[PDB]
Amino acid sequence: EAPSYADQAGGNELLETGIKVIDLVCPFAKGGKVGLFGGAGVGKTVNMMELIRNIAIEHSGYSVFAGVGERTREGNDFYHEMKDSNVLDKVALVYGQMNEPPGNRLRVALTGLTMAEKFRDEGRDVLLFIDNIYRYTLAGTEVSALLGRMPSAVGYQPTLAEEMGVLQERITSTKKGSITSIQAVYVPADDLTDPSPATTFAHLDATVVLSRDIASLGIYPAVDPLDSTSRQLDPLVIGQDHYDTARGVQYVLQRYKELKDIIAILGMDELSEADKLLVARARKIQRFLSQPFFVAEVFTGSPGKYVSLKDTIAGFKGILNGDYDHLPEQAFYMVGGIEEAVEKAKK
Amino acid sequence: EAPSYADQAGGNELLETGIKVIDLVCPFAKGGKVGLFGGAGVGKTVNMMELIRNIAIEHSGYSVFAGVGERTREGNDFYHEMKDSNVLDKVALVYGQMNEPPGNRLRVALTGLTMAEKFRDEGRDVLLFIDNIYRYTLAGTEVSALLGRMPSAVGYQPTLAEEMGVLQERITSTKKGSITSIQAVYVPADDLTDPSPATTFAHLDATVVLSRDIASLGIYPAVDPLDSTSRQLDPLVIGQDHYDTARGVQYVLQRYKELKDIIAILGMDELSEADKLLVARARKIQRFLSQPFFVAEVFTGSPGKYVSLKDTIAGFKGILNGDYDHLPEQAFYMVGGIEEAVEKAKK
Amino acid sequence: LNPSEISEIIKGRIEKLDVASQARNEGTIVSVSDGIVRIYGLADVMYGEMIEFPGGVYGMALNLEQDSVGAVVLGEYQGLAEGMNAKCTGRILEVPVGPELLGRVVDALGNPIDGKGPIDAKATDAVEKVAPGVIWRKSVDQPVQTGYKSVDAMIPVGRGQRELIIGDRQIGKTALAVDAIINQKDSGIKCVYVAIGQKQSTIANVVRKLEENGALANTIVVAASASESAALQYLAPYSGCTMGEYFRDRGEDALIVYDDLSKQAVAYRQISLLLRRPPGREAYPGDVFYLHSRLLERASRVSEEYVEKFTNGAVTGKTGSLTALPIIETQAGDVSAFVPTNVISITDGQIFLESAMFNSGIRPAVNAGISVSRVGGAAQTKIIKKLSGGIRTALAQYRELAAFAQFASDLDEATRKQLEHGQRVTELMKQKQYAPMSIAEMSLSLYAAERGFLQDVEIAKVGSFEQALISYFQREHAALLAKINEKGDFNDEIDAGIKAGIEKFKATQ
Amino acid sequence: REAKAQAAEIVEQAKKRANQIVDEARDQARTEGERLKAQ
Amino acid sequence: AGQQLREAKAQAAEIVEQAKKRANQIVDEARDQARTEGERLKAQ
Ligand SMILES: Nc1ncnc2c1ncn2[C@@H]1O[C@H](COP(=O)(O)OP(=O)(O)OP(=O)(O)O)[C@@H](O)[C@H]1O
Ligand SMILES: Nc1ncnc2c1ncn2[C@@H]1O[C@H](COP(=O)(O)OP(=O)(O)O)[C@@H](O)[C@H]1O
Ligand SMILES: Nc1ncnc2c1ncn2[C@@H]1O[C@H](COP(=O)(O)OP(=O)(O)O)[C@@H](O)[C@H]1O
Ligand SMILES: [Mg+2]
Ligand SMILES: [Mg+2]
Ligand SMILES: [Mg+2]
Repeated sequence: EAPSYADQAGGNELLETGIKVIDLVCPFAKGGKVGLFGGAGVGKTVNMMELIRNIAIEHSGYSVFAGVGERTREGNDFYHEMKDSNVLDKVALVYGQMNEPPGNRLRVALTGLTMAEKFRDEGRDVLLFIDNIYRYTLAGTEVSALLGRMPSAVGYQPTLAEEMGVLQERITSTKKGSITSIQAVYVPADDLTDPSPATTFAHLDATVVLSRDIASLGIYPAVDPLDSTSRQLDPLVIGQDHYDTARGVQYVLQRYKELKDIIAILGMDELSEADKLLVARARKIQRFLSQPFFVAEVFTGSPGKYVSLKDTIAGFKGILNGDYDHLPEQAFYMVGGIEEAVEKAKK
Repeated sequence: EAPSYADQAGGNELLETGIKVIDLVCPFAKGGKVGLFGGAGVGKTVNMMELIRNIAIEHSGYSVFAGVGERTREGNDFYHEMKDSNVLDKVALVYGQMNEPPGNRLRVALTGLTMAEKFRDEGRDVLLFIDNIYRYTLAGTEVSALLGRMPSAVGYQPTLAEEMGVLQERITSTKKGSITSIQAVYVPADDLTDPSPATTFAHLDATVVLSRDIASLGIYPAVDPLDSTSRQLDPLVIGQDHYDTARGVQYVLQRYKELKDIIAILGMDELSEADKLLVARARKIQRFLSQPFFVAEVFTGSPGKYVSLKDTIAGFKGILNGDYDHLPEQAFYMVGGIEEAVEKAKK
Repeated sequence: LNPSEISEIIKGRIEKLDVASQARNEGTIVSVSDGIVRIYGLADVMYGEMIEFPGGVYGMALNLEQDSVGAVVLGEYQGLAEGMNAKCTGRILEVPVGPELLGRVVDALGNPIDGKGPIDAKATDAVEKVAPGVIWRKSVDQPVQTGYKSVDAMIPVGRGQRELIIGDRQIGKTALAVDAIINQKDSGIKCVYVAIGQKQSTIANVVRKLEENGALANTIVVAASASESAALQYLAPYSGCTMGEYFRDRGEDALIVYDDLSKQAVAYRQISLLLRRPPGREAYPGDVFYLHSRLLERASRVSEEYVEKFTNGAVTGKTGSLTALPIIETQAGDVSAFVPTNVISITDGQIFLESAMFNSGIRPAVNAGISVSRVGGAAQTKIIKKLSGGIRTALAQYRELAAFAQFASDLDEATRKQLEHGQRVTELMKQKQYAPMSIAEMSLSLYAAERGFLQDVEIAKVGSFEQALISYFQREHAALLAKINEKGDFNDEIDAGIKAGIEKFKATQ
Repeated sequence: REAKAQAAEIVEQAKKRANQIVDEARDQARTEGERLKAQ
Repeated sequence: AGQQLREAKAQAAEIVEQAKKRANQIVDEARDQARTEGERLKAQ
């Protein structure tokens, strides 16, 4: 059974991730629920591995990593990575990959959660990682018709919202102890309106959205600042300076989305003097969201960069106020903090 | 059963049709399979009757014609035409037209093919013509629910691909003799992604795709160079001169198709000096692909034209090189060989 | 035409006849419909077990209902009838395995269809198996050269990786996979080509092209043509996978091509609907994801400890691998379909082929923005890893820049430099069919582009410049190409050697 | 005289390239002899 | 000086094109002889 209404926690302690876009528009909190939404090939596992590196290693509590419907190669690379990093003594690893029967993939999430609940109920602070929670829903769809259940919309099981609620309500922080959780959520055919992704948003505190259109432009991490959000993005929780910077970035990118289609048919010269300047800042902001990760060196070739909350805020305020209007657009692409962008412009 | 894997024939001998678009981008081969794809009233029967007229010039053997689910009047017209022309003593005719019950329409294809297989197995080179292969599959859809089978996508029988493969694999050339086969393929509601047309493409050596958009402009035959293709369109089969001419025509038509939306909103005058020249050549190529047929004379009055492969390559190569940049765009419409475009421009 | 020999061959079957009595479990055929047979009485039949029918016809048990057994026929079913006896063999579906299959064409059950005699293999193995677990694997860090610079530079494939080839009809999906098989004739990697639902003349043409290019002696061809039973088309990928796994488990490397997993899914949908199992998202079975995930998770790299344990110490200090190249067909570019959505979510990368690029004359037609490899630089040699770093994302940004700056007035040097370079790399990525390039040939081509040597060359001359440069280095620098081709190594000596040769080439030819 | 020397070297390199093409064609035609066993 | 370089370069291209044209004759004549001998042996 899920913890009762009287057992629910109320903490708002901000958690730093070291990733520019996430720390700006999607601030996380200790004991909260995070979801990494995205289609196929946009970075869910890579962002989860960077978050495990920047949180799990430094943390002094216990962790649980659950590989649900994952590739067996990713599980081997992660095991050797935790073992070689000397972190393995802090983690319980549960694996149910794609080569396993529907009954296994339908219950591995409950096994990993049962181990995390034992640690929470002992009064500990715990980290729970789930590489793909969509695979629990799919195993129910694969077996639903053989269990004698009539199908619902888009071919999903009629029990889609209850089977998801029975699992998601147990993944919570209580008055006894806390569970901080990061889940990767697959989006069928990149459609966020599909019943499975659509039913998942209401269960999470922080929603990070990865876009295929940004990934198709070589920009990484491929996060969408307009669709992504967090319960912690409030001036009464963080501060007015952070909030104004985040809303400022969003305003500039939202206005650019309507001008992109204008420039492609009538050209850049037909825009106003204020619009031409804003478009240049939007294209620069869009590039300064990028950052090379330590777990992505095998894909990028360049080294990995960790950026801090204050560094992130200062860099975006500088581009918004016009302190870097003279720098070329290519100088902000893949460069950690704002200093390195000033240096890349000289190369 | 179909002939075995060890009985297969590796023929690549080119077959000239005398029709410019087909001989340029869809070269046929002796002992191979051809398919004519198209919606209602676009040219499948007219383009087949013109091919029956042109291939019988060089072919000296027997022919087999299977009428599967089409008009009874067209079977009467074809029988009397061959009887009056004295061509009838070398053709076997089988009919199961639209007036017939489902069982007849479902098995007529097998009856005609059984006669063609007798002549192939006697060591002869025969032609096998099918009025519409889609009707064999459709007759199967009308009966499928009555046979107690669960339906598949868009109401089709679950056995769609197997019913098609069991018939299609028998229509082949072997080490004993050869079968050159030509089939008309109806495209339901103009949708090329429909399960029946989609499943047929893999069974053919040459695919000729007809378009309602092209037929609407006045161009006949209404073939689409960008969607139509052949296994014989290879430098090792047709030589580099033909191959480069065909590739050059497709490159120009593809680039013209990309500019359609810009030209529709802003007109041709806004294009670059390079795009303006390419669009002018694309319009001439598109018109030079048209050709008056000896079976279409009744519709318009114009006399039919037979164009050799040599004349076809020379005309399109000249238009690509720019040798005809001075002649007016209407001089290429309905003129057979390239020299007739020069005489038409004098008016 | 040897007498006595034929007799002794027959005497060998008469001598070994099973003259003793056998205890068997049996049933009776109740109904025969669309390749599906229903039986009563098979109490000990196991799921997926082979059923023996009169005249050597075989079936497979798929529905073990309380009162009936639903079986699918592994061949022609029209000869079966009500009242015939159905027998039970205590064996799971098995196929022959070993090096004796190399250079042969076989059916989905391993029977020869090439007419080149019997296959003297000395080992059979089960068609349905579970892949080696998490602890037995090893990270992918060895290359599989396809011979195409666009693929080998931007979307690299490693030994034990699974790379999807996806696009629409008639745009080079088979050409890319067959050229990748041809390039392995000297690599030491064994090949398997699985043809599902293709016409027999298309299969015969692929085999003729493998033979003409000298690649057939290193390839196993598994055929399940369009006229064969939906059960054989459904089983063919698993039979071919089992033949490839023989090399992996013995410390050797193999490559497998599934020419159409979308045709295997259509065959599985037919059987499932005829067995009356309830349909899903496009009438497809509920477990259509598990159909492909159970197949594709076998393609892997296994550790030295796994090979040492499998061979009982006969092979030591060697890893084994099976690399897969599955193919998928889309309808008018629609990736939202159920089967394409499933397979893109299982493989270690994908190669998207685009019809607009193919019609525009970019013939390998690889969309660099949508295509990606999840192994990246670990699957490349030192020289290609350094010379290709960032090319994929640079081309993705060039395609966007070319569309954004299409109608605008003259821009800055940073914009002109990026645009002029992207146009040259775009023209360089073009290659012909049946013409693979070695590590040294691809390296010279990559070096001349990324080190700026193409800046003075016209776009319409990039192909002629590359062909002449390769032909010149082949005559005047043969010892350098032989050094680069040993392991794809790179250092200041090789870098300076290539620089001196390209400078002398442009300054004198 | 420099133009005479460069023109001589341009034709010399062309004749060297032509010789390479014909020798590779002789090795291809010699290897194409696999047909003595194949078929 | 420029004119003779352009003339020599034009002849250089023609010399290489004639070599490519010659290579195809050498290869296709070997194919027809080898296939003909294969049929000679097959009939016997
Ligand atoms: N690199 C290339 N250069 C030139 N032409 C090419 C190239 N690659 C493929 N083609 C040609 O384009 C066509 C591609 O056919 P192919 O069978 O490989 O595509 P496909 O997607 O597998 O088609 P299908 O759907 O029928 O199976 C063939 O005519 C082939 O010769
Ligand atoms: N931050 C990143 N930097 C560079 N490349 C990346 C990054 N994130 C993803 N990629 C590329 O995209 C691929 C897909 O990422 P992955 O996390 O496996 O996707 P998903 O789990 O969403 O299917 C990676 O293998 C890599 O090639
Ligand atoms: N080559 C052509 N020239 C002129 N009109 C044509 C031509 N082909 C078709 N048409 C017109 O289109 C009509 C329908 O053609 P038809 O071949 O009967 O179509 P389908 O068999 O595809 O339904 C003809 O009656 C005629 O009016
Ligand atoms: Mg993932
Ligand atoms: Mg008609
Ligand atoms: Mg293909």
